[PDB]
Amino acid sequence: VYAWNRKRISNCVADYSVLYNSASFSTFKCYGVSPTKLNDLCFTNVYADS
Amino acid sequence: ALGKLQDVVNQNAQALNTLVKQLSSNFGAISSVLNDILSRLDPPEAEVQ
Amino acid sequence: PTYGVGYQPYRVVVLSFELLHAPATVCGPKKSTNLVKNKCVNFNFNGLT
Repeated sequence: VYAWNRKRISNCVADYSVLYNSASFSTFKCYGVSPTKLNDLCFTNVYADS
Repeated sequence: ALGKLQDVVNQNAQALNTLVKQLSSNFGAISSVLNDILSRLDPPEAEVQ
Repeated sequence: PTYGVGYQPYRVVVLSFELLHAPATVCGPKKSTNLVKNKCVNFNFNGLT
């Protein structure tokens, strides 16, 4: 957690609903955008801090 | 000499321009664009903004 | 594995969208349609509704 990995995601098509219905995510808190809308949006960059 | 009438013109125009420019204010919302709010949020969350 | 439920490891992934839409490069599937000109249309230009 102190050295969290950041991956920059760009130049691709993201199936957010696919990932959403993939496993048992105990928390899927989306702030500022609803998950079901994530397929209708284009983002400049996605940062996946893991 | 016609500063009186012109000032009236420049006051109506200024009021209208301020009214137009107040459409680009968040007022605390996530965005000042209703279309962006609607396309980003499901209705129960969107209404709040 | 015998630790408490609230003390077990959770794998957290935080997706941070840089929402600018101007050089928009990540997108949903959203199969495109053909362009329609000179006609009142509901457009979805690159996420800009």
